[PDB]
Amino acid sequence: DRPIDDIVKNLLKFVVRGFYGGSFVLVLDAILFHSVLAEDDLKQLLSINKTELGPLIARLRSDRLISIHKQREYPPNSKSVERVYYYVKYPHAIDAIKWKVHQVVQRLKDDLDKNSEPNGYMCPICLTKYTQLEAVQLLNFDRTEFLCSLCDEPLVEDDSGKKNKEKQDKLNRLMDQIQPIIDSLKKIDDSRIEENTFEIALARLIPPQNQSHAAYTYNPKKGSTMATLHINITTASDEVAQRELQERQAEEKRKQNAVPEWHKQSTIGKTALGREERENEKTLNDYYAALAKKQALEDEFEDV
Amino acid sequence: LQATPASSEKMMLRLIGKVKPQRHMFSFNNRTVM
Amino acid sequence: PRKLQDLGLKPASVDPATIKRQRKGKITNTHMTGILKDYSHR
Amino acid sequence: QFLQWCTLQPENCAVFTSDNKEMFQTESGLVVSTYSMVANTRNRSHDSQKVMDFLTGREWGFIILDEVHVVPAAMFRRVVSTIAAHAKLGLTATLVREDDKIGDLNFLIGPKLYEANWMELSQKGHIANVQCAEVWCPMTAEFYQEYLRETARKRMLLYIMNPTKFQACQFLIQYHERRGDKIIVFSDNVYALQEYALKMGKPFIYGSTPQQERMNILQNFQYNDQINTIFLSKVGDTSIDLPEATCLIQISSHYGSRRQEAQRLGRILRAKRRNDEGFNAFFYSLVSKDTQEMYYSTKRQAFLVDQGYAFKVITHLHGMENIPNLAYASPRERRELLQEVLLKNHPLIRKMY
Ligand SMILES: [Zn+2]
Repeated sequence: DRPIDDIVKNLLKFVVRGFYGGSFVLVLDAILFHSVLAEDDLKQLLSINKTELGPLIARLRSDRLISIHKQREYPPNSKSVERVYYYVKYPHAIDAIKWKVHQVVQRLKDDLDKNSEPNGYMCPICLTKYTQLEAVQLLNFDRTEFLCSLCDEPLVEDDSGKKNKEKQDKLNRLMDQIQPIIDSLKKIDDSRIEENTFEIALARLIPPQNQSHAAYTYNPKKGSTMATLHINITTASDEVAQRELQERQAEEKRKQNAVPEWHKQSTIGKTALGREERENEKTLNDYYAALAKKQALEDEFEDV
Repeated sequence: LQATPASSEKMMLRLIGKVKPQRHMFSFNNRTVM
Repeated sequence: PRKLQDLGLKPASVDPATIKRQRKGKITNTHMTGILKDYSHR
Repeated sequence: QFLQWCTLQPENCAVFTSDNKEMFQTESGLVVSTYSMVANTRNRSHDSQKVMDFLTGREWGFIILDEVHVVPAAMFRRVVSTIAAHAKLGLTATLVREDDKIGDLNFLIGPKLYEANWMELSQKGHIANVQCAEVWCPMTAEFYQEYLRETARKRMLLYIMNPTKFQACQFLIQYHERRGDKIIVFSDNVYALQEYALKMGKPFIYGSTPQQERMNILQNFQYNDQINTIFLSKVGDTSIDLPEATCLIQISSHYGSRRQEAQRLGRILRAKRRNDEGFNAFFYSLVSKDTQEMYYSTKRQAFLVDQGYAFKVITHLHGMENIPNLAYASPRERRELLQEVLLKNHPLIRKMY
């Protein structure tokens, strides 16, 4: 359909396949295929349990991958349950994904900065860290070893900086792995995103089954304070008569503007007001033949 | 063709045939589709 | 939807609701009731 | 009209009426009001008194007196004294009164600056080309006998309700409705208006009609094609908004009022069909023959012949004998109509009380 919709669908499919397990992928692909889904429809499609979908819905709601709609409807049997509708807010979802990956790369840069700090020291007995600044204030009179404040034990060296390049390697091993994500957001930032909602998502849903208990029609409430074309093929012989018909209308236009008979002439002298060629043409046709032979549930309705 | 207005709740399209005339029922869910 | 504008990156989301959002009278012409039509529009 | 034709902001415009009394706060602007409120000698309200003090204490550069023919009245004369205005322009259409005080407007407002030539405007299509006419309705034998043995006040009612005038009005309504014309039938007598409207099945508008019913009837007259005839009393003579009409039938009138005659003619002079070639509006003054209605009718027509209009007499209508239904054709029906017309003439003690 819309190519930008395809790009955001592939982006949402990619982020769940990488950083999330298989059940999360199944839930998000169910929502991306059938754009409007309820709890019963999701359970029927996935054959999933109520307790099984708990952590999955919690994690996709915590990352704003799935938005929830709390609309309740009125089925004919009046045994209505407050069904939740799972859908996707496309600009909210892509903004959440962008913010999450930006915070991840910022945290990785901060971890690289922390590992770029020197090794420091750690006491194996009391399990306490000591920076290189406070190690020098704790060295012995022999100027040979750094002694602990409490245990009075020689400090062993940590590895802050030995694995720092490894973090950079981890940085590298993230970036190509996040390369299809950033390339997708280029076309997203260069194009316009239509902000969808529950009413917008109802224009592109896919029916999960024939008999769905959840009704997709929106029910508004009062008090909540949160043309046709026709052508005429004419043989140009009747059309002249049609002009004559227009002449008839013109004659009517002469009657509408006609001066009344009492206005055009004086009414004084009148009394006061008070209480056969067909056989001939057949013979010509026979003569034509002779000459040719010789020479050769009910509601309101509106008609639209 | 009998069609339902947007003010009504149920969307349904009635078809009338010619020669007993045949009548068909076509109900829909979305107003743009109608 | 708007903190991205603070950090320069373009947000695809329009700002949500949370930021900034909200006789009959008598008739004298009783002889021809049902003949006159209502005109609430021109 | 001020906010449409010229570049005047609504914040410079103020209205002094009963509902609206807020004035413009700028150093200059426009204020529009009525003769009655400005010249009200009665105990007016405090807000209206403050607005009147604002009008009197402000030196105005221009006053526009619409319908200046009512200025020569008793205290409508004083509106030029209570308002200090440098220039006074009186706009009118009917500059005649039955008394001589219409000659006092040169003393009140100023000299008569411009006369519009109504034939010159009609021949250029600016106003409609009306065909003024006066239908002579003869009074019947039993009606004219009662006309002579009666006082003038009852005579006034009795010459209106002659059955020949009913037949003439019905025939003219039918003929001009077949032509597709919007018709206004004027009659100052309220009882005659109601009787004609009930007999002919047409809406009637008079003083006691509610405002919403008047608006509904006028909207049906403007748009619904089944309502092409409206019966109007002296409400239509004065300044009320009406749809465009091309035919007028004057059943009765207020004595020899030339102003009312020209005001009635002015309600068919602005028709939309003036651009159509050969279009003519129609003005009928149905009068009872050999009555005092002839005298008053000639007096009213005396102003329009000064403008140039020629009232052609109509003593015969072609289609009198061949119309399907004639109102009061049988002699017994006419006798019943005649006898119907003749029949017309301490917070605790407060609860116990
Ligand atoms: Zn220690």
